[PDB]
Amino acid sequence: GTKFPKASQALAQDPTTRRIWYGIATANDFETNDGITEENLYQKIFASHFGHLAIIFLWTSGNLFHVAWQGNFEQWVKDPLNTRPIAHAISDPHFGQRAIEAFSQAGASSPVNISYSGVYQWWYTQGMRTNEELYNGAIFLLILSALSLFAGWLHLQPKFRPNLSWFKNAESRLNHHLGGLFGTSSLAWTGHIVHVAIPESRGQHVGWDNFLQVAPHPAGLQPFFTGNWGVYTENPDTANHVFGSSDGAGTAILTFLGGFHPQTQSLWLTDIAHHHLAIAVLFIVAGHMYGLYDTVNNSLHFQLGLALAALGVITSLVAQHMYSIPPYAYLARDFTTQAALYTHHQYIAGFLMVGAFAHGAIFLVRDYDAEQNKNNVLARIIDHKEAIISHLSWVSLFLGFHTLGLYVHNDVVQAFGTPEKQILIEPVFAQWIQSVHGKSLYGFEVLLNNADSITRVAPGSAQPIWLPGWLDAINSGNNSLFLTIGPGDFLVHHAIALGLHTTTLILVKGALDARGSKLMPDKKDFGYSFPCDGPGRGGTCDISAWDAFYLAVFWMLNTIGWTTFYWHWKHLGVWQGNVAQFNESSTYLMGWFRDYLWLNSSQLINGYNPFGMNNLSVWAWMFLFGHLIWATGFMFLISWRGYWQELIETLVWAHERTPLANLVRWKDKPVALSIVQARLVGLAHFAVGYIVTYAAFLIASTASKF
Amino acid sequence: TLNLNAPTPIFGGSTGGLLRKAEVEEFYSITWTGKSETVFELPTGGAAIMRAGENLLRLARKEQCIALGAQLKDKFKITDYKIYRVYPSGEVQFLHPKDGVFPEKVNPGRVAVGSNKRRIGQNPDPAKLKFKGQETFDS
Amino acid sequence: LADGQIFTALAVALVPGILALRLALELYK
Amino acid sequence: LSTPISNSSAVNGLLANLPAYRKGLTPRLRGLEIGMAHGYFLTGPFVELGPLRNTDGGILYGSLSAVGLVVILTACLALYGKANFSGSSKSKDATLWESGEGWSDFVSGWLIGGAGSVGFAYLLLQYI
Amino acid sequence: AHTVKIYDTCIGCTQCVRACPTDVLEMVPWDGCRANQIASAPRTEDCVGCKRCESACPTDFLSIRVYLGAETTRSMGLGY
Amino acid sequence: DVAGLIPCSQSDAFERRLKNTTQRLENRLKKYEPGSAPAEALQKQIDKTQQRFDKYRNSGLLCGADGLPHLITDGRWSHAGEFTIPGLLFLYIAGFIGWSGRSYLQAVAASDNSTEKEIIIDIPVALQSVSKGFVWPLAALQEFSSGKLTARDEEITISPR
Amino acid sequence: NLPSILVPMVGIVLPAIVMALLFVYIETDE
Amino acid sequence: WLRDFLWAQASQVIQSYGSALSAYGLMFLGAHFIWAFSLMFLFSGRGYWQELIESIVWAHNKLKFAPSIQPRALSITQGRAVGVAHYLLGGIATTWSFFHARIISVG
Ligand code: CLA
Ligand code: CLA
Ligand code: CLA
Ligand code: CLA
Ligand code: CLA
Ligand code: CLA
Ligand SMILES: CC1=C(/C=C/C(C)=C/C=C/C(C)=C\C=C\C=C(C)\C=C\C=C(C)\C=C\C2=C(C)CCCC2(C)C)C(C)(C)CCC1
Ligand SMILES: CC1=C(C/C=C(\C)CCC[C@H](C)CCC[C@H](C)CCCC(C)C)C(=O)c2ccccc2C1=O
Ligand code: SF4
Ligand code: SF4
Ligand code: SF4
Repeated sequence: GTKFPKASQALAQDPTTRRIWYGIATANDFETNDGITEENLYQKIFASHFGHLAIIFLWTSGNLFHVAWQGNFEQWVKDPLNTRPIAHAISDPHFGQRAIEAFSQAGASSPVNISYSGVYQWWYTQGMRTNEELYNGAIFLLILSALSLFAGWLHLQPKFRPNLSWFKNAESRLNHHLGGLFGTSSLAWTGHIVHVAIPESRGQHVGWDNFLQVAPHPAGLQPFFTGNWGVYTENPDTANHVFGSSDGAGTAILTFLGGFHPQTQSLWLTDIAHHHLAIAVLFIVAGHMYGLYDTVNNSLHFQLGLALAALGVITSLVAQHMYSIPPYAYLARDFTTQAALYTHHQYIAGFLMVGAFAHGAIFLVRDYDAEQNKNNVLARIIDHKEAIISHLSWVSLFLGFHTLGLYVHNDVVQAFGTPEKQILIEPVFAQWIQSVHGKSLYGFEVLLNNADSITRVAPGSAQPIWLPGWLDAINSGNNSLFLTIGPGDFLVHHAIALGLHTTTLILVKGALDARGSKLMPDKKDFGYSFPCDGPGRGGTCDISAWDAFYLAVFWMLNTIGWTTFYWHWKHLGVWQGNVAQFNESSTYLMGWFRDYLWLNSSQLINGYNPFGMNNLSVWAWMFLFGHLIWATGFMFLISWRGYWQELIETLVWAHERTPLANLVRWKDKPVALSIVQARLVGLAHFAVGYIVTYAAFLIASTASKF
Repeated sequence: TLNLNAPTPIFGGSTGGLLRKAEVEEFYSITWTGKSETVFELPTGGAAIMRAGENLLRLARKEQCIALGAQLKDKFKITDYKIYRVYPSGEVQFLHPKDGVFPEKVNPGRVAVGSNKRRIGQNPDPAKLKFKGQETFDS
Repeated sequence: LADGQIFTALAVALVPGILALRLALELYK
Repeated sequence: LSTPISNSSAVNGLLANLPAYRKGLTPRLRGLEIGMAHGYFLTGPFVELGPLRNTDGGILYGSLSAVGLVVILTACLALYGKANFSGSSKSKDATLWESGEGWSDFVSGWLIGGAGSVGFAYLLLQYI
Repeated sequence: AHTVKIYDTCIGCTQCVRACPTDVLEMVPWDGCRANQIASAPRTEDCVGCKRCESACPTDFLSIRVYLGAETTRSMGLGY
Repeated sequence: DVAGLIPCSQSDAFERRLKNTTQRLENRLKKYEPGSAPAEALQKQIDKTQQRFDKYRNSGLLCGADGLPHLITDGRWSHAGEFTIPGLLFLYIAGFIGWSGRSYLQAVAASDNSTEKEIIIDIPVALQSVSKGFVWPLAALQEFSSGKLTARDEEITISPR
Repeated sequence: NLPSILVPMVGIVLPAIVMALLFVYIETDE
Repeated sequence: WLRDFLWAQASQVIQSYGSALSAYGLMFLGAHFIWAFSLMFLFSGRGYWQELIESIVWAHNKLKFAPSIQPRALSITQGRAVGVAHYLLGGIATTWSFFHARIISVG
């Protein structure tokens, strides 16, 4: 009968330690707050969003303030090809003389980090040149974070609290965001490219002190109204042009060169601007157009579960398109920085997609009404529900037996001294597509390997001018634009498919079995996350919808891991110009053990040793740190509540019976973590361990050999 | 009535019994009349000895009183085990049998509380009780 | 950078420093 | 739990005659001898084993760490005051440790006794 | 405390009552025939939620269901 | 030359693997007595390797830059011998045991101890389903066209909604 | 001279108070 | 323990394909497999899977041959028992080949 926790009234009467844990676990779980109403819920969400908004801005301000103060951007802009970007200083009192001596690196005198987020390459392209331009963004974001905070506070006050109808006006939000949020922002970013970014890449300084005076083009805005848009197709930059300075600089602000800049190996600024200007137009027009709509509007989980499903899709795209299409100068050449950005965003994509299906299952338990959803599209998947899972179950089984089978087949015959007996399947359907995209390496000789096809010529309106720049790049093996593939790429791609199929099955089944099955017809009555249904009826562990999300988090990490494992190993050879090592060893699993894990861990594992230490001791310590916390998760997942609760009782007895200690007492009675709690806590250790093992290895292995 | 005091068995032990939960709130007392001087397993450790009695044992949980008398039913046929809950440092005296007869035997005059006039296949979805203080299985 | 611009940054950080103290109280309220 | 070192006269002398079980002392003074005892040896580890030991300066910094744990332990002795004694709720015994009744000076009797120990014990090893 | 509901599909077998380790349940006369009996829950404050009860019901889709709720000293099974 | 692959007759690194394996066996053979049972095991291990290389040299296979033969499947009938006829060879025998279990269980489940003859499987009906398994691609066409390869969804156990 | 004070305030001094405030908020009642 | 011992001595079993010591390289690989194959049973529970067979027995009731032996999950003690018996199946056999290959060569 204590005041804490406020949001959960029932928890507040629990006299044990469970109260504190669950009071944290049910705090921001607003849908089960005591005495809550729908109108208060929506107004609270809006304000909560501002807090997140402020944090992202502060984070980027923290990404700005520390670089301007302790980084080396001004030093970096001068010759990016050898300077290591500095994240921030190292102020750790436990450091010794020899640890300061090792991390005083990147040409610094005090210890600092070597940054790998790529913000230096991104900010350069955007037009930032000096540390003081950095200092402006952090200060500006500080106000914007406080302005979002004030606004969140503002829209919670009586006179400014919105009504319910405003929050549920779905069509207007899409219209206003593709109008505003998408339309106006993309068009303006083309403007920031042409009014700021492009001049600075051509040696011309444009700042607040002069931006109103210097125009982006010699005689612009007289052709603009008269329809003579073609004047902006004036003289681009020559192949001899040196990025960031005026030796070879042109005057174009809108182009369609295609390919990559020969020096930077990244997109043309003028090319990025036209793309954003064009997409902007598309969203502004579509944003002026406005039974399932009555269902997607009343469930906050359905909207979010699609919003993560949209976020999860485009997060994967960001990883796929940034490694093959580098958009920032020299970002293709900073290989560790190429490695961190791909892995990071791919893991995020896995969480959102898994999360999308997780919140979908919550919708099915608390909001899906069988009688307001009848004879529509939603309830017709529930109709043949047993069919979808059963077929999906088969494909996973099918994929697994054969994909593992081919790898083991190759391994054995290779183990016996006979590599020629391996089963190596050429990715001919894939090799078709690159050849259809213009890659004349595989020689399939149709569709822009065909020099006369109507696609390459485009006899309609003489449009196709991305083609020269593109064809040069697709045949040169100096980038990652449609990388060469062989037997290794075939097997992994089917493994990834196997990973995508097994991960999707559990998440779809979890949502589809959330409301009920034969083993548990009334599952919906117990809510989303509950322990089980006892040892009766054969046993019911891991029967809750939450547990399905929980098991799937193990499968996604494996899937997203295999993708990042594949992407990493392949890139090692290309960056070291010896693609042959990977091509022959990646078709059997011992190669991934000998030439990928063991081989690339040589330096990382020697970050410190009995003879000294180097600048990789953190990564070496973190690697071991990750292994420990990964393994710590196994403890909570294998040993369950009962064992611990009985163990705790002997400690409670011992404390109360020990003089000089008996005198003091706990306020909350000690109890073991809950059944669901342990799964989450175990998985959290496991997953953090999964990443911080991979983060330590990925960064350290590449930073030592380049 | 508990008639305290009553003779405790000849036991002498149990680190596994009756620490500082009891003296602040809610401990227990089973009573029976053992028709021998046999040895029996306690829930704390196991052996005390049953008396002729007026037997009495001060336990810690209502769970612990029940599994004692189920052994008194199975291994010793002592049907007279009468569990309690103590005065001021406990709550409600004489919980079992609350109606004078055994709860596996049916007694009229008891109240059908929790009795539900529907099936569980006829259970509503929480969308018909959403944002409402009604509970999905209530009646 | 300089030494003085660092403290002007730390002086304008109190403008987020009072509203989050108010908004989290307001999100609690 | 009745045999033999919970029941012996050798322990029931020593248990009762310590200033957490002694009857005559006061909460400023029975938090003092408790404070004087634990604080005195707490300089022991740091002056022998610290971050730096082979220095001047190993006894100064070792004793400076020693009062560092004490000022956290005034807070822990007051957060057992601010949590277990919230509204000064009594109990069935109401000694110094059951209910509070002396706790506001007991947190400082440790502070006088604990930091008064390291101020005492600094001049034994470093000095004299 | 935990919630223990008894539905009208009970076949008066009395197994559930004798399965409960803390004596939370008892049989009461059914009025639809005055010959059947149904279980009743006068001591829900002692239910630990072990679910031993639900395992004893023979009927194809149980008549007594235990939905775990707010935890208390009794329901968490603490000796302390 | 389906993806730049050169044939194994004119693959130069593929014929290099044959000069690399027996030389490792020749180092294993120079040290021994050349009439010992190691050496009759050392003349065999050359020649069992040899006719494998003279199987893939002669098959018109497409070896890669590694010197190792790869498999092509888009299925054309120039490269049908990689996947198609070794693949449908699985499919014929898979429906054989597939029409064993489809046909064994419908009769035996109409018995008194219908499940002990899943434990103690009768040697009559099993070897019949060996004979009934050989007609698997033809027999299921009059099953589905009549409808007795499936059921209606009012006959099948289906999880609640 | 800036981080040498600041990091033992945020890492040491700050959790000594914000867990002290979040010790008297978890374990108090109305 | 990882650098000087585990990284140094795991070399002898991953440079062993095409050797007489090569099934040691296979069992080192093969027992890393079955160890992780335990975690499918250890970290998981029953009531997911016995719910999942409702979908898999549907595929044999849609085609009218769902067996008289009802295809069941494992019991909870069994899922523990299989999970530990495959766990010790890996970590001992991982070391069994790893000890064999290393001490044959340099020892
Ligand atoms: C032998 C009779 C038999 C038949 C005709 C089927 C038929 C089917 N199974 Mg099932 N299944 C069976 C037994 C059978 N099953 C057994 C014994 C197991 C445990 C290993 C399974 C586990 C299983 C899973 C997990 C899945 C299926 C699926 C399927 C469907 C797709 C085909 C497939 O890929 O199978 C799958 C093949 C395997 C899993 C491997 C082979 C199975 C065993 C080892 C065959 C043993 C045959 C036995 C030795 C013969 C006895 C001889 C005697 C009759 C004379 C199809 C309806 C899938 C589905 O749901 O499709 C929609 C699916 O995901 N089955
Ligand atoms: C059934 C499981 C399955 C799944 C999920 C995938 C998924 C994929 N395949 Mg794979 N593939 C499969 C089976 C599968 N394949 C089979 C059986 C073969 C022949 C051995 C291949 C041969 C193959 C090649 C050569 C390539 C892919 C590629 C891909 C990827 C891109 C899509 C594509 O090109 O599809 C193509 C569509 C199919 C292959 C048809 C779907 C598979 C059907 C359902 C299998 C049925 C088997 C059939 C009954 C066997 C009878 C043989 C007989 C007729 C002769 C994608 C991950 C490409 C890639 O790696 O891109 C990066 C690629 O180049 N696949
Ligand atoms: C299930 C886990 C769990 C959790 C989350 C809690 C939580 C709590 N316990 Mg309980 N308790 C538990 C189980 C648990 N308990 C168990 C198993 C026992 C033994 C039976 C106890 C016995 C117990 C007692 C006697 C007391 C608590 C108290 C507390 C509260 C304060 C935290 C504390 O005093 O830790 C203390 C921390 C430790 C013991 C860790 C050792 C610390 C060492 C010395 C190193 C730290 C020193 C270092 C210099 C750190 C300084 C950092 C600074 C510089 C930033 C907190 C609500 C207190 C309370 O409720 O007040 C009324 C209290 O008096 N607990
Ligand atoms: C758990 C094993 C362990 C041990 C024994 C040590 C020991 C030490 N550490 Mg290390 N360290 C460890 C693990 C350990 N560490 C871990 C897990 C980490 C974090 C990853 C660190 C990170 C670390 C850092 C950064 C530093 C140390 C330092 C030290 C040294 C000084 C610490 C000190 O003065 O405390 C003071 C000691 C006390 C306050 C009390 C000690 C325990 C008392 C004596 C128990 C009394 C019981 C009594 C005997 C029995 C009853 C008595 C009876 C009469 C009633 C000391 C050698 C410092 C150093 O430089 O190393 C040389 C230092 O800077 N440690
Ligand atoms: C928001 C992201 C962010 C992050 C992760 C960091 C991280 C760091 N800062 Mg930096 N800092 C930031 C923003 C950030 N800062 C901003 C916006 C400013 C200008 C006001 C500063 C001004 C600054 C100075 C002067 C110094 C640091 C220092 C440091 C380092 C040591 C910790 C410290 O003393 O912080 C002190 C932090 C401040 C004085 C201001 C922080 C203001 C941000 C917005 C707070 C964000 C809080 C975060 C959301 C809380 C989440 C946890 C909580 C909910 C439990 C550490 C690397 C020290 C250093 O450089 O060591 C090498 C140092 O001397 N920071
Ligand atoms: C993240 C914040 C943080 C910071 C800034 C530090 C900083 C320090 N730790 Mg570390 N430590 C931390 C987290 C942190 N720790 C954590 C999370 C752990 C657990 C893994 C440790 C475990 C650890 C151990 C075991 C030891 C340290 C020690 C030290 C000190 C080494 C240098 C020294 O004492 O010079 C010489 C200077 C002196 C000896 C004078 C000491 C002054 C003391 C600390 C304060 C005196 C009271 C002061 C006037 C008022 C209170 C201030 C105080 C709360 C900071 C340094 C102050 C070592 C140490 O010396 O402990 C005290 C040490 O042995 N740490
Ligand atoms: C041509 C080709 C190819 C392809 C293939 C494919 C694409 C296929 C698919 C397939 C398909 C698309 C088909 C359809 C199907 C569907 C369904 C619907 C199915 C079902 C099935 C069934 C129904 C079965 C039955 C049976 C039998 C037959 C026997 C036993 C028993 C059973 C019942 C199981 C490849 C490249 C590889 C190679 C080359 C050539
Ligand atoms: C996957 C999984 C299952 C499902 C797996 C099962 C039921 C085992 C099925 C595989 C076995 C090996 C099938 C037996 C194969 C037949 C006997 C084949 C006969 C063919 C003859 C030729 C021998 C559980 O039942 C389970 C229970 C509790 C915790 C975790 C889990 C768990 O993770
Ligand atoms: S404790 Fe675990 S295994 Fe036992 S019934 Fe509950 S969920 Fe199942
Ligand atoms: S357990 Fe169920 S079936 Fe048995 S008597 Fe009680 S209500 Fe009836
Ligand atoms: S929930 Fe547990 S304690 Fe309560 S009646 Fe059922 S079996 Fe007995």
